Amino acid sequence: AKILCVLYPDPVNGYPKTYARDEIPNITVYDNGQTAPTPKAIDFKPGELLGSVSGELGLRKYLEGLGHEFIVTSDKEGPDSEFEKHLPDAEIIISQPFWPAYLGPERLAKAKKLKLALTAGIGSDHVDLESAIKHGVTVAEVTGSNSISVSEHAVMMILSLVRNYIPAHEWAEKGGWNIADCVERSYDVEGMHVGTVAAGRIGLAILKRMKPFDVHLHYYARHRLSKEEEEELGLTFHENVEDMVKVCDVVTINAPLHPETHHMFDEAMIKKMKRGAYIVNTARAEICDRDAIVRAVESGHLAGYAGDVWNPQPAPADHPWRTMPWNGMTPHMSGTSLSGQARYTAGTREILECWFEGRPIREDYVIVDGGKLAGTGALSYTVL
Amino acid sequence: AKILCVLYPDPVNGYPKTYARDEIPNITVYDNGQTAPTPKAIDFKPGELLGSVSGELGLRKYLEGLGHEFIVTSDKEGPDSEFEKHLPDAEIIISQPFWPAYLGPERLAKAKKLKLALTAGIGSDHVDLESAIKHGVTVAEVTGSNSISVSEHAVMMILSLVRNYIPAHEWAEKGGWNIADCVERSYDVEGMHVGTVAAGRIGLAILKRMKPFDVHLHYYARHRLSKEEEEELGLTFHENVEDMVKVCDVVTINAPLHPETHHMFDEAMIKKMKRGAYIVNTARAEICDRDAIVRAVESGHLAGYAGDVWNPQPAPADHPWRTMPWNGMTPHMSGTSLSGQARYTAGTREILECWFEGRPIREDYVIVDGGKLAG
Ligand SMILES: NC(=O)c1ccc[n+]([C@@H]2O[C@H](COP(=O)([O-])OP(=O)(O)OC[C@H]3O[C@@H](n4cnc5c(N)ncnc54)[C@H](O)[C@@H]3O)[C@@H](O)[C@H]2O)c1
Ligand code: NA
Repeated sequence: AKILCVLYPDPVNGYPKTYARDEIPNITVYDNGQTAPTPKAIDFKPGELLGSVSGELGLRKYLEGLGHEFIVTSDKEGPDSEFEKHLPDAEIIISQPFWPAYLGPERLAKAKKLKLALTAGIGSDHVDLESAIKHGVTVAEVTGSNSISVSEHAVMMILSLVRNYIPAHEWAEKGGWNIADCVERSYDVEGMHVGTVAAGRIGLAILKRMKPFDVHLHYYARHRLSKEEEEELGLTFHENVEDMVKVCDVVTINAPLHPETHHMFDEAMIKKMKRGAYIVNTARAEICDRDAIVRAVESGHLAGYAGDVWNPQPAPADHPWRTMPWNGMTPHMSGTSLSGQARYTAGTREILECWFEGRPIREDYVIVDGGKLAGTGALSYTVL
Repeated sequence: AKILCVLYPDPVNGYPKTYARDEIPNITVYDNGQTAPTPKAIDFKPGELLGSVSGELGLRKYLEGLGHEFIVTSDKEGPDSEFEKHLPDAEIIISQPFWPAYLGPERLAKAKKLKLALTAGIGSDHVDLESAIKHGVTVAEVTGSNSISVSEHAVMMILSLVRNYIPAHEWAEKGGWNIADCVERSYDVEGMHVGTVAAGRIGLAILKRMKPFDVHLHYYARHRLSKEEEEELGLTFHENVEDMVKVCDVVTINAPLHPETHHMFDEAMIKKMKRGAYIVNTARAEICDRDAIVRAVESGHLAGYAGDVWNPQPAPADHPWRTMPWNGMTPHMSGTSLSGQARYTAGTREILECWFEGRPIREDYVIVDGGKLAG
């Protein structure tokens, strides 16, 4: 069978021969009791660069050993791309959110042999789930694999926005000093009201990490956490997201992208926020209206926006989030820290072994199966 | 009476007419039970820029209303400065550690009317305390006021170094994507070993903020925290600093500068650190050897350095920490966030009220009481 795998390019000076450190931590379980991935074997050392073209998600020995054809490419745009060459007869397509091989209706119609679309990472919205359902394609992702990774990046971005880190760093790098320029919009986060959209793995991890900063914690969700978790973290629950955003100094977005969340943060929603509110969005770009965010930043309604997620991906060079005032953007990196990579790459392998051996994929990993949302997909996504 | 106040220059395009936000949080107490400042009244809105020349620590209405003269300047260097010209008949001298007006033995001998030397913030090393006592001078500062501010700056920098934030932000801003470039040295802090040099107000606050990142926490100090504090945070104590640095992925420095911390992080000590270790230093630059740090980030033995403290300070435009690979530096700023300024500026007013009304300055604020010791 053919496995078609789309990965991001190698570093500009080539695939690395050495790394900055010799080992990374061994993470075997997550906060909710879920085990980290359990492949029967791996063909990489945790800490290696796996998600680039030469890293191959450590899969080639395994797949070629079973006698399958394994195509690895970064070339994913348009009808002349290496991706579209192989789409018609791939049984399995793999890509990562950071460099996503989009599977819209037309591409899914063309993928005559496709049975499994695997997200190497978390968040399968680059696949049209309605069409995958129509064509009987199984959609799976490595649930939980990099949620902590993102939570760290999100807290980092909250503190950087609020404290005015990036402008101050630019003053230092350029040879300046300029204390008053550094601090004329530098604040402490202590005592601010901080709220999350969703309290799933990432949202909860962020709440826990923010707690000792002595902020006031809020969340919006469709269903509440246990009262014990609310009481331990001191959470205020809001039934309506509108009510939460009205009172928060900082809003962090941590929901999946599906019809309920698409453009949730549109012009009208942003207008309900406090003058000088911050948004951090490490979830998906299109939870926000792109140009509404720009207008609110430029007007000073929002004091700053930071996140690692964009639309489309890769983002064009002229994407307006790159240069909007006070932005703390990165490219889509948080879930593909080398640490995060180790876990989603192990889980990719775990899922494939299940698939080829005819064993059930973990329910946690399933988004679509047997012509419906299933497992995590039924809990956390919707279709119209 | 004359109050002489030295503050840092205004922002390059002028004192701000508007701010990013309308109000800031009202912080009333610190972790150790100390209350935040309690002036009877203030003539500023918390959130204003108070520490620059045009900000004036919001004191002018109050002081002029009492019939006093209030002189604000940023010009403080050497014998022909505005500071030195007013020094002889100032009763009260006010400056911040972010832009300190030095009061060494010569100056304190010239300051013939001086009764109160007030630090707006924390850090009065630029005041000679022995000379202040000889001249009957009270030295005071706003204890506790920006400890939390520094702790947030430090944790921010830890995360930024480990995750490789700043280089990735440069790729975003310049039109790139370059995920492999961004992440070929991007790690999670989860499960790493993080250690502090000292665990006073700032170090303890950092340890508490790092704890839910599920890092293994370590510290070195001259004296230990209580057993309950070590057990609450899951701390490993190291009686010698070398034993701590050998096992830490990240070292944050939160100690004073003295002969046994001076160039503590030199060539030999850095070589004992794990390959790819990170250092954050919001304490004093000279705890680290300047060129040793540069050589270690250039060789790859340290994977990053970040702080807002420099030697000399202000840093010269060509200081090598500015442009060394993988640095997370800022100018000196952590304790002069607008939030920190609100507290130490309220504390300045509180102290000045006590002074002019003949009430005691809070014990927590007094460094030396030359008045009392002169009797
Ligand atoms: N590198 C990255 O930036 C990165 C990495 C991983 C995940 N993500 C994004 O973050 C999302 C969340 O990841 P997670 O690991 O926390 O997933 P999770 O499934 O554990 O949590 C998602 C939560 O969102 C909730 N949710 C769904 N629809 C909602 C709605 N309309 N309003 C409010 N809450 C809603 C779900 O009920 C669930 O509690 C992913 O779907 C993905 O899009 C980004
Ligand atoms: Na819309």
